[PDB]
Amino acid sequence: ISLLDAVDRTSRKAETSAPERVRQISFPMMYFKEVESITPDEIQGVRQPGTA
Amino acid sequence: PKMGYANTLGQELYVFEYEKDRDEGIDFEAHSYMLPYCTRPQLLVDVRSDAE
Repeated sequence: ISLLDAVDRTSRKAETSAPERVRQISFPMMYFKEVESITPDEIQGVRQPGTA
Repeated sequence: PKMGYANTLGQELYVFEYEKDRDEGIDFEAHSYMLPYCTRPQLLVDVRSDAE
């Protein structure tokens, strides 16, 4: 907040001021659980693609 | 307007330090007494983007 100084009279003796502000926030995060398993059933009797 | 500043050359800003009674704090004052002007106002011309 900056604002413009409004003119006042030397003999009246008057003036201005200014406040201040502070806040706070928080943050959560994301989680991932990629899982996978291998078994002998994927090797027993299955031929490789592209080969005889 | 001050006891020590009367019939004396002015200055862009007047920052004053004052002490509150019985060490209660500090208060400030900032004065200024100025006037910008042009001695040949006929040289100040504004332009507009519309017809006469």
